[PDB]
Amino acid sequence: DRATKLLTYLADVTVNGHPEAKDRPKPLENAARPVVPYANGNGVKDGTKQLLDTLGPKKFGEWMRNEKRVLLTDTTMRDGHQSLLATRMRTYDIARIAGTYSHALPNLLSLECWGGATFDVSMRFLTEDPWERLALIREGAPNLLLQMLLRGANGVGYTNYPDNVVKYFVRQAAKGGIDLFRVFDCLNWVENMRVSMDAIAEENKLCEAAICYTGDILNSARPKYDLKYYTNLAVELEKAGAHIIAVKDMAGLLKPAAAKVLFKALREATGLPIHFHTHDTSGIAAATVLAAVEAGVDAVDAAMDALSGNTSQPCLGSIVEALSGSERDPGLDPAWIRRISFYWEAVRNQYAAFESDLKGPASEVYLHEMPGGQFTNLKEQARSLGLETRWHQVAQAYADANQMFGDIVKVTPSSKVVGDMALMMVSQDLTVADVVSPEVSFPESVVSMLKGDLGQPPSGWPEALQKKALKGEKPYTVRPGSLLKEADLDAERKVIEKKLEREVSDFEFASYLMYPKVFTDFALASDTYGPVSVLPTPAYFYGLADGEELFADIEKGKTLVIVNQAVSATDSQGMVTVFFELNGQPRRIKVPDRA
Amino acid sequence: DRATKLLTYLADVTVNGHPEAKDRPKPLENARPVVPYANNGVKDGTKQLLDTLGPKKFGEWMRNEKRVLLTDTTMRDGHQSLLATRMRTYDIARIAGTYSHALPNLLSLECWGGATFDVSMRFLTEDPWERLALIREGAPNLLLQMLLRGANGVGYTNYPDNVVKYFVRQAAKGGIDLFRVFDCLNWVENMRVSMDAIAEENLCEAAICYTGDILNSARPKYDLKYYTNLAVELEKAGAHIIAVKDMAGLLKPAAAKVLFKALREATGLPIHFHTHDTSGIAAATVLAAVEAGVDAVDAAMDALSGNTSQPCLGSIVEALSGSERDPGLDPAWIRRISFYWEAVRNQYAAFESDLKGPASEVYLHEMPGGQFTNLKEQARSLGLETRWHQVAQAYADANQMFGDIVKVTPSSKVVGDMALMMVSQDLTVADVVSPDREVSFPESVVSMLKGDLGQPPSGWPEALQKKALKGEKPYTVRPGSLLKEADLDAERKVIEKKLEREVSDFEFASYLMYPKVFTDFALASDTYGPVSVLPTPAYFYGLADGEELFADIEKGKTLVIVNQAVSATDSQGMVTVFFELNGQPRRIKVPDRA
Amino acid sequence: DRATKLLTYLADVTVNGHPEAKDRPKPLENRPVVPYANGNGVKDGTKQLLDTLGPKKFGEWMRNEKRVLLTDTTMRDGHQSLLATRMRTYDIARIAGTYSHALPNLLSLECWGGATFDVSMRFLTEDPWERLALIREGAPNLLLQMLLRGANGVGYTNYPDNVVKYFVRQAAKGGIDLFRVFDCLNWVENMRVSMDAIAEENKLCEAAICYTGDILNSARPKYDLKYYTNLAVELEKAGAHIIAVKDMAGLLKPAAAKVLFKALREATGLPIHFHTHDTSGIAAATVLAAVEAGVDAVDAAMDALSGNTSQPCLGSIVEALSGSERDPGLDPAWIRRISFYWEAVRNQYAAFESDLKGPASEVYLHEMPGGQFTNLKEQARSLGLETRWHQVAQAYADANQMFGDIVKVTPSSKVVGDMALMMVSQDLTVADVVSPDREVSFPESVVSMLKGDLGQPPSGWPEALQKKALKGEKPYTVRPGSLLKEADLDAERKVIEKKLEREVSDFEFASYLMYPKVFTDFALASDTYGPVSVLPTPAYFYGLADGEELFADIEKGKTLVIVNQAVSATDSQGMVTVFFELNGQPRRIKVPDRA
Ligand SMILES: [Cl-]
Ligand SMILES: [Zn+2]
Ligand SMILES: [Zn+2]
Ligand SMILES: [Zn+2]
Repeated sequence: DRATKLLTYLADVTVNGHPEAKDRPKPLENAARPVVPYANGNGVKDGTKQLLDTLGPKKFGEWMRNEKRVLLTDTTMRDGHQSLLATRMRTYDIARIAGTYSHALPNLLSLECWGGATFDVSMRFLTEDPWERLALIREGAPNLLLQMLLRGANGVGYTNYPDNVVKYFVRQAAKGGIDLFRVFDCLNWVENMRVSMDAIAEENKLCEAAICYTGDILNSARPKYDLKYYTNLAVELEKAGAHIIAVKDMAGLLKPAAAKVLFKALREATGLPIHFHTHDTSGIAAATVLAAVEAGVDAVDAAMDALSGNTSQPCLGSIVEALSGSERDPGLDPAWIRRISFYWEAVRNQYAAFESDLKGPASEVYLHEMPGGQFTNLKEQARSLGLETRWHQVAQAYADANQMFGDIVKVTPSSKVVGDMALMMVSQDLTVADVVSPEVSFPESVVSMLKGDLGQPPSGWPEALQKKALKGEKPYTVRPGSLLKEADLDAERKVIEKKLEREVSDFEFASYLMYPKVFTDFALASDTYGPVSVLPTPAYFYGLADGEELFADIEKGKTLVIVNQAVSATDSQGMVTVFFELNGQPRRIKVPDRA
Repeated sequence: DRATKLLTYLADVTVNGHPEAKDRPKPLENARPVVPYANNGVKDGTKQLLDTLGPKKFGEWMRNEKRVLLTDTTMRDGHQSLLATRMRTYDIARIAGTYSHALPNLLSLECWGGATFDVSMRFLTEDPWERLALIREGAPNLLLQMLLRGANGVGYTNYPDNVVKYFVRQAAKGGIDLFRVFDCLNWVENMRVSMDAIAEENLCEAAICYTGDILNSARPKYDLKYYTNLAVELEKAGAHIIAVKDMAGLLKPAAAKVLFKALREATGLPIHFHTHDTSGIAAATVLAAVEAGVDAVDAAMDALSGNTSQPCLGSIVEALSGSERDPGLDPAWIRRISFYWEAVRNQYAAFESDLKGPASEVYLHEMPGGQFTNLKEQARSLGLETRWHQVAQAYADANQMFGDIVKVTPSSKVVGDMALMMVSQDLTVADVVSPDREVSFPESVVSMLKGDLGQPPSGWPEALQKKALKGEKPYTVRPGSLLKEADLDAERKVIEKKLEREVSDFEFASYLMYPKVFTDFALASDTYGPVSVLPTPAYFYGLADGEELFADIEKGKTLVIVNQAVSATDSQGMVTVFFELNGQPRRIKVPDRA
Repeated sequence: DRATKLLTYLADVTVNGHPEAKDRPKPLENRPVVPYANGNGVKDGTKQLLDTLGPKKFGEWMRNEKRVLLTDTTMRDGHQSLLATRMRTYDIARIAGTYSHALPNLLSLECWGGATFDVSMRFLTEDPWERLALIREGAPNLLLQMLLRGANGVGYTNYPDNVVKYFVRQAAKGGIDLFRVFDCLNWVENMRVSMDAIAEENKLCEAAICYTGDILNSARPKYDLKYYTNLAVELEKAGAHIIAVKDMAGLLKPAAAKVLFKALREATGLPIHFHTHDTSGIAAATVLAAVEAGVDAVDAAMDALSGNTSQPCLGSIVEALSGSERDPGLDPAWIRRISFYWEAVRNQYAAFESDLKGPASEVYLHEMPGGQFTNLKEQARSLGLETRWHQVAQAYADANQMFGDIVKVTPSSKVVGDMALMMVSQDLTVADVVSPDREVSFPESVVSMLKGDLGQPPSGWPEALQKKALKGEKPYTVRPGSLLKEADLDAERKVIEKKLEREVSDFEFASYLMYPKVFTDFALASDTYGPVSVLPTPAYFYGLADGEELFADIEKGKTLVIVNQAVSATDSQGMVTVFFELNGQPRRIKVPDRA
């Protein structure tokens, strides 16, 4: 019955295709399967996971601070594909390489592999459990820290949630396998980060408080975000119990000359170690990383070569090659970086359907300040609205919109707000002057932000815009969550357990709390189709070719051999019959003809 | 009759397609590049300066200039790396004025030499001279820069000295101000003839090609002293500018800080830095070079930057903005020009490679940015697509076997051929040089080892050379020194009789470099007319049924052409295209090549 | 402008196809050639004789003639049965001279009336008068024969007497020498007006008695020998110059011929003319019997359009008679040559071929006219009754009997058709149809017949059926035309002439009177498209192939050379442009894209 379920899924995608791939491009028919590198044989040298375990978070931080080598964080398992491949990368390909990281690059600080779009996308678009993924990575790399990006007021959700819910998620994330939480707030508002950070500490894990970088500190024309801005925030975040301070350059804006300044300054402002995350949209982020290294930053992020560049992180292989031999040499085998990268390359070719059209670096990023992770996404949305040939006007509108909102920090989900605004502005051919003129029906998201739902920026919201937009509704300036009733967690669990006619795990409950509808759908899908996550990627998105033989591991130990022998015409009752051979035995599966 | 000829070409590509595009991808059916509306006359720039100061003194001016000077490679190295050099005069010339008006403070435009000379005739049916002339006319305030191949010129082989000398005279007359001359084995003796010619024509940018790693004591062959000595040698040989041509994109930031401090101490000449962004960090190196005092650096427009190209011009500039060494270039204008190039690029969908981003692997194979895609496609051809990384490894091993050489055109082709065979025939280095395995080496490898591409500092590996040369005695003198001076008058009579007409000096120059390509091109020109005047889509794809086109045959005069209908193929194997030219019916018959 | 018009027609058919051919079969992708004739002038024939003798004395001449006289139906009844009357003037006119030169001994050419008049305008965009005129010009030594419908003329309804009269005057002026007038219910009182008109035009009045039932079957006494002989004596008294036996359904069996013809010759001094159809596959036997028994003149179609629902084979009936006392005296090699032409002509009309595969004795059961048979079969398929065709046939027999055993020919046969079809569709028996229960809504045509519109049969209409069908309306039994007001011919001409904004010819007016709407439409078509009739048949139905060269004669002498050089894609204004070369000169014609 687990196999029967799988056979049904396979029968379905074989006959109807996967909705996410049905009309996008296919992978080159050649299709050289990704091969996990054969590893030497030895056991695993202890790494940071062991260290944090022995030292606790406060003392681990002090260890990073004092470490001479630069520490590296690989974002391939998360930010890399979230930017390049619409986060569509599957547990099957991610889990399979965790052990090779463990054995080959034990000196890595952490693996960014959870949070961001992954939580929601995995259930919604890949029919797989984000928890199962974390568990598998954990099991494969028990010597490295596992890192997530955590969204502060939302957690990993899409809305605001009562505090106990955020608190509950964090406890589960920790239990689940996460060691290092990079928590950020879209308006860099410390008051809105407190609940989160407290929760991370209470779980005795690493609280990496992030300051989001925007504007230009070396540009006196734009004083709103100067050096003092960040250093103060660092002091504030330290006082709020951070173990690590992080500079989250979501749009890839930090320029090398600024890095030299910003990182000298931050190390002087706080005893806490500093962690630098950036994006390579400019095509110069590596310069910035290296500057930050030279200027004494403690840890930086990079992606594997085969998923680096552009809206991703800059190239991990080359940053390492640059640092090799130097006093701050990170101590990582390039042959191994290369071999893992080749794996990633082969893995990537499977995801052809989710490649964007971006051709290379763009200094335009310094104008629009679109997050690397929003860029493609907003471009596709622009095509949707029939604006493909005005994309640069969209970009300009975004810049203008930003300034109109008072020059805000643009990241999830504030950057979505500016997006929506820009798109409307071009569609409806409205200027800023037009927008704030004394009739516009503003986007739901803009109304919401201005009401106060995404928090408050340092100088508040522009009075005039806000009045016009809110159209009567009185705006608030307290912490958004402070106004939401504490959730009755027991009743809300009863709700899901009745709907699914069974008990759920704490993790499943956590998922439900963040994404009630997506989770519900996924649970139902699961009951129907079985543990589809065990299928290799091609089979998952494309089913099986006529004649094709597939090996699929249903339950560790047990391997099913499945052959697509034949596919019937569509019968009077609208059904197609796929003729399989499961482990040498005939099986006939009926699925509906969805066409 | 010029119109009749164009109508024939259009009719032919409409019915048969262009061979270069017929089976590659098409551009998104949506779609045109629009030249930015510019505000004034043109502020004087470097072209004026060189005119007043001469080359020696111009160099001194660069040396003393505080701002960093920028060279745009978009018109040459950018598309040679990204689009198989298939970029057309039509799109290149149209923007030259916008450069002239909008970015006058630019040092130069790299827009000639390299693959462009040969590819433009061979694959684009256009005169490389007409192109240079048009750029010249559009940007009379900027220096025009070419990459010149030293012993070959722009050719594919070695040539007698007078022939090299002749080309350079014409190149200068043609409009080129700045010659970046290089030699594939960094052999100064092999550069001398070229440099002397450039000087005789009154800017000689002598290039040292960067390879290995100076800050790696494990690889001493190419240490700091290597380069500084070459600089002192090249200065003594009459260079006006010293250039670091990092063809493979190997120079790492920590090395830039060292190398550029050292070079400026080694020579009074100004330094010019060219690199490729294969690593995905070349921008870091550029900026390092700028901080360490380099005089001038190369970058491509954003829309044609990255990867095997130059690093992003737009962002390097944004990074330097506000700093003491600020290059002084309007970013809004950089962005706007880039937007044009982006729209220009989408036309060339057929020539896009599959390369997805940065690769630190570059530090292993050391393949020039400009050879990389090309060698990958060749690898697929030989059915090795799925062993590309073994090809890369073989290339690294081959390099070492040849004694660790400088790999650039055409030495890099030699290592390429070698690696490919090695993988095909499943041979190790041990195998290649075994006294037991009969190996038939590539023509190119036999040639290099005989001495045809010159001599590396430590000569050729005795054992390999003996086995490869298979009897033939090798030489170590300068290759050109052995070629008989060409009787330029007789050789001109040859082409002029064959083409049944006089040729211009530039045409003769073309013929000398590429006898067969030129011949073909001339013949094509007589048949098809000035195809270069056609916009890019029309050129590669003809006209759609019903489609209206505007084409400017002779500046002033504009033709309006409509494809009204296309016949079935007749008994005599011909298709008839029904045009409307300026409101008059015209019927053009072309053969059905299918 | 005549040429421009033709070019437009050619452009239109080329791009849109002909509606009548667009979806039927095409002819084999692999031209008819008019036989080269010796070179002599034309021997005088019957046309000269009638001219010299007048109609009364011409008949006496036929009576006394020893050879059997032949009438070729290929130009009319042949293709009306086999090809839905779709045969074009172009093909018909071209051979008329070959008849004239090669078979001068022929009595007549049936080439007008029946379906031809109406179909030629409606489906072939051509003037039936232009045709008659062209035939006349080609064969000035043979009699031209029409089948004239008595009460209708050539129309589809009843008309006032003056109108009938007017048509006949024109018909005669047009070129017709021999009128075979018939009445669907064999009602002489309904023929009188017509016959009187023919005589007043000093032309041959062939009065037809329609054959039905079986004279040698005592089980069916309604139509016995006395029936026909009396009719003959009646029609002789009514001024006929010739009696004709019109066996529309091909019912007359040989044994009966021997009897009926002996008898008729004894009943009247007038000469007898025998028309039949070969649906039984034995009509030739009956013809030959009629000859042996002394009939004066018989009908046959050319070999290539003979058999089945057509006339029996002219070639073979002649070969049979060759050498005998009554030998018709016609060159068989010439019959064969003309027949080969018809064969090549026929392949052009592939679109109009039926699916009939050969003889059917079933004809003795349903008594469907040869000319109605395919037509009713196609209509049956329309109504979704393809697989019940034999039930249809049976219903027709039953319906006939229900109506009291009527003579089934145009348009009474149409009435029986309509009844049968409903009977099968609605699954009603005769008992059902006449039940004082089942509420039946009878066909308009059945209501009409029973009211009295198609005249009165010898024994009147069945009381019970008539009451039920007429649903209140009082029925009449006077002559239908007698109740129609004499038409004010002058006003009615003003009507057409204003509508067409021009004078019309008498012939045109005649056409209008018979078929107001069809003619109107044709006149408008003519203004648009020019003399399309001059175009060869393939070109007419199918336009011109890419590259194809065509010769068309616009005005005798002048020949146009037309080449289809190219065809454009459809432009924004929905138009397609065809590129012609007319006599060496470029021409561009725009037609709408009807698809
Ligand atoms: Cl009508
Ligand atoms: Zn990021
Ligand atoms: Zn280059
Ligand atoms: Zn008949």
